[PDB]
Amino acid sequence: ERYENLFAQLNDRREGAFVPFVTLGDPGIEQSLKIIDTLIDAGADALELGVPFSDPLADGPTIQNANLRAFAAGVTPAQCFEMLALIREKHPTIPIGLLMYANLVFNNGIDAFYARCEQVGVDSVLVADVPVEESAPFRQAALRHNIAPIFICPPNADDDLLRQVASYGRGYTYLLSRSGVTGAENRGALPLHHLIEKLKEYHAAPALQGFGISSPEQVSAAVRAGAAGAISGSAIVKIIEKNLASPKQMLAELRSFVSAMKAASRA
Amino acid sequence: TTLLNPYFGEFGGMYVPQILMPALNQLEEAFVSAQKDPEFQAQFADLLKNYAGRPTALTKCQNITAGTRTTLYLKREDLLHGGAHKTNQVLGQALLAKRMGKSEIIAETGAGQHGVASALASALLGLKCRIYMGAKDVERQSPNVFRMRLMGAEVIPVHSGSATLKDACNEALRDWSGSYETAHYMLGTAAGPHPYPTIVREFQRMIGEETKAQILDKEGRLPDAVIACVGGGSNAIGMFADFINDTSVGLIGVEPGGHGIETGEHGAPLKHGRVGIYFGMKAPMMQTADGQIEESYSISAGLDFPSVGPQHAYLNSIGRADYVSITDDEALEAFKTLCRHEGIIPALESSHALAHALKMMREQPEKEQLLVVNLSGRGDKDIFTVHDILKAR
Ligand SMILES: O=P(O)(O)OCCNS(=O)(=O)c1ccc(OC(F)(F)F)cc1
Ligand SMILES: C=C(/N=C/c1c(COP(=O)(O)O)cnc(C)c1O)C(=O)O
Ligand SMILES: c1ccc2[nH]cnc2c1
Ligand SMILES: c1ccc2[nH]cnc2c1
Ligand SMILES: [Cl-]
Ligand code: NA
Repeated sequence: ERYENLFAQLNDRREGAFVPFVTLGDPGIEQSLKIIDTLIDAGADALELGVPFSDPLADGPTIQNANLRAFAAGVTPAQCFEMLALIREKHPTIPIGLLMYANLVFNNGIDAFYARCEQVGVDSVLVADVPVEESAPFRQAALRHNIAPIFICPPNADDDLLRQVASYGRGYTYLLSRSGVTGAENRGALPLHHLIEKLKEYHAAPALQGFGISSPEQVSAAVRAGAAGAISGSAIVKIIEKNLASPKQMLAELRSFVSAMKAASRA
Repeated sequence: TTLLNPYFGEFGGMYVPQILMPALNQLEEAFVSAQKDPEFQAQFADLLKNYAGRPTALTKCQNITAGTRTTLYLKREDLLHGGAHKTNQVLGQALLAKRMGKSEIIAETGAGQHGVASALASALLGLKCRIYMGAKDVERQSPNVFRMRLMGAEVIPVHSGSATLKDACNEALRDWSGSYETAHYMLGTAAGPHPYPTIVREFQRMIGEETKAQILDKEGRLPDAVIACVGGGSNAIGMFADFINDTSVGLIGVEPGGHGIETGEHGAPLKHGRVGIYFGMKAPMMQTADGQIEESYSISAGLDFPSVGPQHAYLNSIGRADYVSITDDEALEAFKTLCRHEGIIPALESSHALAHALKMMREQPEKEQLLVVNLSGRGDKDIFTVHDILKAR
């Protein structure tokens, strides 16, 4: 019930959620676990965590390079599940969402994938290259194992898509800020007020805005636009990349950034 | 919701980020509309005939079948403008792009034939063309880089991953996912998300239609088998389509065996990989135990791809088509044999199809058989590659 509980608490506090993304195992397993503890300590309300994939087609160069770093450290999905179990054992209530590509979910059986997610205490799974039209076995397996399947509401969404996303998704609704792929260098729009409004009309899971969110101003703006919160990936990953030789400075600058981004979610 | 079936059995689908679904739905609708439009069909036929040079010859081998009971014909897609079959469907997709009010084209290329076809069609029809090509292929198929640029296309080397076709495909799709409002993605094989495997087949099917007419005229009967190389699947499905309901006609597709299947350095996912989801489709792919996509390998850039189009995976599963592999050395020998004994320089991709037909003849030289090899392109782009190797030997 972790997302439901989070949004209820945030609502009571008149706060948006701030949700960082990192790649699991970037730049190694031990440093990644410290990064994630830093993000939480600095005020992350939830996590979105990528499992390294060979060909991440929804990602721009910054997160492509995060994936490549994890691979250079020998990170596999099995090691990611060990990390996730350790994260949950430390942090019982934070919502944990995975960013997956379809092949990694399909590989050893869709059902088996969601069952593993349940065993380690994952709350949600977003499969980036499975649109609602192809989602049936993924959403069925997710709900059978008490995992929230996350769906995307793009800026080009029509009414049929809004209704499907509202119906099929759980946890949160992903409100895409723009077309294209992940990247801090491509700033998205303000949340589409009409889309936020239609999602609320249709009783969709609360919206988190993502793609191109890299500054406290954008977080504040998402909240004001009526989104429940915002996700930032590339901006966080840039701080890892810049500080590979300076792990202590890396954690200091991650704490500073996350704290600032979270402070902007307070209304 | 689609107008046409996105699946071939279990294979195919539309496994793209949600952002791209309206674009794929738009393309499907514009194709269905075009296919019914006599004006579109007349424009397409005119370009094929008077610009591209169709119909292409069907040549009977004079020398390479001597002392056997094999009669071998070559469907001469090497004579098409641009130098390969890729030109056929590019002319069709360029006209669709215009029909949808797009002004820019994105394409991937490995052999550079698809890129050359995309650039020539963009130059003729007034589209701005950008091509992604892996850096390894920029080197081994460089004559094509020179041709694309002279025709005004922007050519973007891809250094990521294997620096070959898969990596070019990735970058083209990433680009499209931001640029679809104004750019059409001119996918250059019978693979990827629906509706591309269907569109590419329908815009390549004249290969098999002409072949059937030509062989009936010359021989008075259908071939015993038609044989085509399979990199993504376009030339092969274009040759196979009009023969699928002629159940006596064998359909043989030839994947690259690289340095040998047993080395793991090949490009033969249909027979040696496992179903997965990548590049928009559920299809056989070369993948690790953990589900990461492998890198393929072939001497020929145009077959160096670790997946394959879903209609071929379907035709294989039901037993309608058979798929085999040919190694780099077998392809090189077939290249040399065609140049010296028939005076035709074939693409190294097409040499894999010819090598398998030569095996069919040489293994059973008193078997009476009428074969057609799709000679999918000419080998000008490969002469430097092959020269180096033969001199060294
Ligand atoms: O801040 P940025 O621009 O790096 O964006 C980070 C987003 N990371 S994520 O896991 O939410 C995420 C969410 C959706 C993605 O693709 C999809 F929309 F097609 F589904 C990819 C990554
Ligand atoms: C990779 C490319 N070409 C592939 C190719 C192929 C393999 O692609 P299909 O499987 O899509 O036919 C076959 N024959 C020729 C002459 C080719 O050039 C390309 O031109 O981009
Ligand atoms: C015709 C139209 C749409 C379809 N979806 C699946 N099969 C189909 C056939
Ligand atoms: C395989 C994959 C993509 C391709 N684009 C052009 N030819 C191809 C073969
Ligand atoms: Cl340090
Ligand atoms: Na292939």
